[PDB]
Amino acid sequence: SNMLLNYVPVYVMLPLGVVNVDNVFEDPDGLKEQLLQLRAAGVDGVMVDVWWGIIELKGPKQYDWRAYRSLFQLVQECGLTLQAIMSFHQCGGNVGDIVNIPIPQWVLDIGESNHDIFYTNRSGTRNKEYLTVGVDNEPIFHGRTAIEIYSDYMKSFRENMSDFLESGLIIDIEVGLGPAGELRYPSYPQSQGWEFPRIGEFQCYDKYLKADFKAAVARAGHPEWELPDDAGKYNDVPESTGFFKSNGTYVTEKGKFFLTWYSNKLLNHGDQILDEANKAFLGCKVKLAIKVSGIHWWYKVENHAAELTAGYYNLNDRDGYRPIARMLSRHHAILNFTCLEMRDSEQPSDAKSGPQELVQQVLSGGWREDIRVAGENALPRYDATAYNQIILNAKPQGVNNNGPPKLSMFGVTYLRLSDDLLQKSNFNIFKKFVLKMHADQDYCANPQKYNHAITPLKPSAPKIPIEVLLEATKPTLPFPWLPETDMKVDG
Repeated sequence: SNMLLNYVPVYVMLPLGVVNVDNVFEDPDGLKEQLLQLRAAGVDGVMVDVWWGIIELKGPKQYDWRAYRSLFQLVQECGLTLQAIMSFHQCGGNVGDIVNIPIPQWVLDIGESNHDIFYTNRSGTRNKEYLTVGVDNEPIFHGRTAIEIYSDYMKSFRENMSDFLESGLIIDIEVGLGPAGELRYPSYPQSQGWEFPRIGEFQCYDKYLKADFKAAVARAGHPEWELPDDAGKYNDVPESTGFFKSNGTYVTEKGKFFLTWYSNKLLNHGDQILDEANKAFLGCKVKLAIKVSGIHWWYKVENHAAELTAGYYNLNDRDGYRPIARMLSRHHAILNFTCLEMRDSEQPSDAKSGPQELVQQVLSGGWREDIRVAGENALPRYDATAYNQIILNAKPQGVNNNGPPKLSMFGVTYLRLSDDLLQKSNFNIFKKFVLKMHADQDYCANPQKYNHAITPLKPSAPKIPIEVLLEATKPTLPFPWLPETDMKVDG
């Protein structure tokens, strides 16, 4: 039928701090002209972080939704839909920090007395950006567990914003699952010295994770087994560590057991909280989503080190992403990926980066598991090259002049809405990127037309036992990518 079946929507992410630490919607008039600039270009919607640390600031269950309400009004007045991120993580925190938004101080307060609530590397450094999965179910936060906190927060949101939900402003709810809202471990902390082509460190050292592990190796028949002590430091390179070296420890029955344990905590972390989300939004016309990190560096050495330390147990012969997709499928959730723009020929050669193949692996795995796949660009780009990369990934096999494409992404959330973007020559290319994403059609306000109607969220399907999830580790061949998009921005 209609070319319109080829339309891939486009979202633009709002500026960090649009609502400040103080819970103040700063510059309504300013955002306003911007938002209007966007709607004219043909942007389908926008994406905003909903800081847990601004909202539940004063105390447990002391939520103040006002400044966000004002923000949602204005968006809705601008003819834009909106993706909301349940951000339970810290914003910024390091040097020359744009905005800094820590987590609720009252939580921080508990951590001065119980440090084991933060991710901890082997040296004992406490990462404060996010609560360790080790406390998901520890009723230590004035009677509540962490999952309860997150659950309550999503429930409060649902109720205090029913109007916008009822009215279809909010298209999807992205559930924040770790640092940067990503389902992963804080393995490469800039704040800790991490520099790029660096492998990163495992983050399983808090008392809770350590005790978990030791009980588990004891059940497995090896009480004597300890956490990795040969993995190195953030900035290492893998052949330089006993864990990751060839025939290293990461290939030992003790290392494999470790990695499975460590990666499985994320899966279970995501699964339970997504459970709570499904509860909170049952009935609403929204889709649930999670962000999965694009760790492309070391993708091209057998050991896939940076991925491993992050909790993505992905090897050349063990698919460590498809299990996530599979987990998501019971909640009818979307896998929101990134690094959609990156090309292989753009990386330091000594970083062994495999962004393109990484992307093919992640997307294929989702389509394979029959879920919906979305993504973002990881870094700020303004050139046709980035744009054409993003366009290829979106419709890996090109346009179907005869129907819907056999393969297409569910949406792409461009990164950052700055003055730079809005600059003339820049914006001009953007408009084109927007046109091509839309497959050359005009912006389309009814999503049903291009087969994206949203239905009221249903209850999750039943638990998938880990043994069944783990089956998805079986490697598969990606689907076929065109070498280049048939719909280039660049004439």
